[PDB]
Amino acid sequence: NHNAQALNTLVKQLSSKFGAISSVLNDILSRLDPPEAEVQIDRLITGRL
Amino acid sequence: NHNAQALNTLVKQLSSKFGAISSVLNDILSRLDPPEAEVQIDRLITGRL
Amino acid sequence: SQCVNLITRTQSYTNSFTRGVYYPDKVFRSSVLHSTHDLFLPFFSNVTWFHAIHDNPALPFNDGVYFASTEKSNIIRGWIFGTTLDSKTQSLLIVNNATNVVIKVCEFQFCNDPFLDVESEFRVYSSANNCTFEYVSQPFLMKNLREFVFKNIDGYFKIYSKHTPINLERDLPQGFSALEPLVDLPIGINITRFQTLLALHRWTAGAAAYYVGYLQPRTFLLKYNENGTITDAVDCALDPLSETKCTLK
Amino acid sequence: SFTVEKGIYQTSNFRVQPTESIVRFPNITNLCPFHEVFNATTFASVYAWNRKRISNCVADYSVIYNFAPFFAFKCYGVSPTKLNDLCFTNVYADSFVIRGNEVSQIAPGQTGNIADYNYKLPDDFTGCVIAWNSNKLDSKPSGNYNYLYRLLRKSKLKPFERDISTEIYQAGNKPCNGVAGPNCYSPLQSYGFRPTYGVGHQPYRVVVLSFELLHAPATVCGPKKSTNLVKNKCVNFNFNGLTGTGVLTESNKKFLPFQQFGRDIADTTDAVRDPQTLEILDITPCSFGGVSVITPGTN
Amino acid sequence: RKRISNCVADYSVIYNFAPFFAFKCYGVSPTKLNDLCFTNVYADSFVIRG
Ligand SMILES: *[C@@H]1O[C@H](CO)[C@@H](O)[C@H](O)[C@H]1NC(C)=O
Ligand SMILES: *[C@@H]1O[C@H](CO)[C@@H](O)[C@H](O)[C@H]1NC(C)=O
Ligand SMILES: *[C@@H]1O[C@H](CO)[C@@H](O)[C@H](O)[C@H]1NC(C)=O
Ligand SMILES: *[C@@H]1O[C@H](CO)[C@@H](O)[C@H](O)[C@H]1NC(C)=O
Ligand SMILES: *[C@@H]1O[C@H](CO)[C@@H](O)[C@H](O)[C@H]1NC(C)=O
Ligand SMILES: *[C@@H]1O[C@H](CO)[C@@H](O)[C@H](O)[C@H]1NC(C)=O
Ligand SMILES: *[C@@H]1O[C@H](CO)[C@@H](O)[C@H](O)[C@H]1NC(C)=O
Repeated sequence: NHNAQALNTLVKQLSSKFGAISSVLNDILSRLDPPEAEVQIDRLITGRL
Repeated sequence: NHNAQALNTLVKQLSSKFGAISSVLNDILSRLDPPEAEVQIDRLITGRL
Repeated sequence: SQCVNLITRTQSYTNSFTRGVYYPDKVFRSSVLHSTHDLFLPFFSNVTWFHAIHDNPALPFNDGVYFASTEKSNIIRGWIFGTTLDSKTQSLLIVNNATNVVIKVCEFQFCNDPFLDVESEFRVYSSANNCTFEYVSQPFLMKNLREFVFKNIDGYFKIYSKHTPINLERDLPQGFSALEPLVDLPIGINITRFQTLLALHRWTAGAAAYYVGYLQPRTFLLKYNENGTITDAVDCALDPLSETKCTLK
Repeated sequence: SFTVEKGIYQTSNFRVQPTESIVRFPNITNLCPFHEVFNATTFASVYAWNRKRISNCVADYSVIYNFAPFFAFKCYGVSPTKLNDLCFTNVYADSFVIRGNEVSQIAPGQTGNIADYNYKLPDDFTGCVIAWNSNKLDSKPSGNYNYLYRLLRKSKLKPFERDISTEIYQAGNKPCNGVAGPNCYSPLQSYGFRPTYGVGHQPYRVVVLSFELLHAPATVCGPKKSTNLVKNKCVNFNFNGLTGTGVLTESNKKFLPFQQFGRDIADTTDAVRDPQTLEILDITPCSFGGVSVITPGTN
Repeated sequence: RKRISNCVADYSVIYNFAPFFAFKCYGVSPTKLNDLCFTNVYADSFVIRG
């Protein structure tokens, strides 16, 4: 059960925003300036790390 | 070997940019506004920590 | 005078082994293993052997070009790069002789088979009218094999060159020989095809042979010895063993 | 705490402080011709933009404010106030004339007619952009027609790419055959400039300055005096804008003629080439160490 | 307040109607407006001081 719960929590953690405008990379890429979308991707990368 | 590899990895980690414009503090200090260079030093400090 | 057609060409294929390695930057390193991602010539691939004897020498340029010449009579000199080889677009006119090299970017009206009278260029282009880019420097070409690498990135044309003595061999040798940069220019034009120039005295029968290859974006692992030179390289996209070696560094 | 028990404690580290400062710059005596780039009383069209190369001169950017009546700089990789200290390899100056509302299109990662058909900037651009109004010089009561821009191109332009070919653009399957009939158009249109238009439709002169980082021997930078060279001492050094502190010693490394710097495992400069005398030097950090204090109890 | 719906939006022509300098957008970028597809558009207009 410990392993199952840990894996489930790790999967569930992917839906967080971490202070960005969205939790989906495609929306950020399609809605923002390429030189500006980097500061949004950085937060997601740091949170997932 | 474990200790040797850990120390080597710790030394090698100093060449990362962590999203900044450079991995050298002197270049950032000599190329940027003093009130603006702080946001670049912060990323390096956080990564090394 | 006017354009004339007098050159014929034949083709063959051969292997490249491990050739076409150049220094990626002007930084000194020693006793290290470095990883680079750039346009390189893949190991163990087709390279085309062209034999010109006296024709559509407008070969594609693609990302980059690797040129190899093993002759001695100095029959080879200069190159042309462009997109349509007409007067409606600008093109390169690299020309070499025993004293100087002249690089010109204009809207030349190239002939089907350009060459040199030998020392006039009326056989190359009819005329050039409106242009800006001109450059003059020391000539590039100085039992020996000459290797050249031409590429362009972000409007910058970069050339690498190397000379190496070779013994009596009918194919490319085995080993490693790094290339050093010589020229970087702000070209800022569109390049799709390229050609080759020859100097013919008067005419007289002529023969030449060269090797042509194409570059691709690849990741390489280079080994710098204690002495500043590159002595070994590993291509990380050749076979699973090389991928494992690159992963393990 | 005000009381210490018996034991040994690690307190701090000792280091050796520098003695003086060293500056080494190459022989440059000419002045960069920034004057001729501005006040040229003739600016090319956006679709055919001029490009001037600046090298082997001393650059004084502070005088640039005296040539054009612009408001402020717009730099990306550097700061306007720090331009007098850095030393580059080559400088490139581009100049053209555009409309008022298109000035925002001259920036990395931009999209628009001018961005993809006339002038494109790389996503890693390092330079400055200076734009200023020129309504008193490029406007006529009847309407100026000497400035043109390209409308339709088959593909998007690459960074720092120029297009001059004038043809008949085809929009259908039938060939144009060099006539401007249906589904065949001209590729260039002229701006309509009048002095009675709004601020967003008035002509604007734009100059872009592009710099090159230190990869080759430097040629362009400001008037900084060069001092003598000292060795075997803990000193501050400044080699072509590369600043640091340490001890400089003679080097036994065999640099290739096209190499100028030496790096180590941790990506730090450890070998340098003097700009004036082509000599190789090694840099070593000054002496340092750790200090421990041994004491019994304070009672 | 005007409601805009059931039409093809070409924002690039907006620069030809008013002599403004530049856009000021918050949730999106001005250059990416030609790719996104919304549900409703609302336009408000008034006059204020500088
Ligand atoms: C090279 O190309 C030829 C024809 O394009 C092909 O038959 C051959 O398999 C390729 N590879 C080698 C090693 O010859
Ligand atoms: C080589 O070409 C240059 C370029 O025109 C010319 O000035 C020079 O005289 C040529 N060399 C000889 C030996 O003619
Ligand atoms: C160059 O191109 C321009 C524009 O197409 C044309 O007017 C001119 O005649 C051409 N030749 C020269 C020498 O300027
Ligand atoms: C460059 O020339 C080729 C050759 O026709 C063309 O297909 C391409 O669209 C041009 N532009 C770019 C950016 O490649
Ligand atoms: C290193 O270079 C020096 C330069 O003369 C040479 O004497 C020496 O043999 C070289 N050593 C190796 C291992 O290449
Ligand atoms: C240079 O620009 C200044 C602007 O104040 C102008 O007065 C001067 O005439 C210009 N010099 C020329 C056009 O030679
Ligand atoms: C630069 O000038 C100094 C002083 O005149 C001279 O000693 C030095 O040789 C010069 N540098 C070069 C590379 O000629």
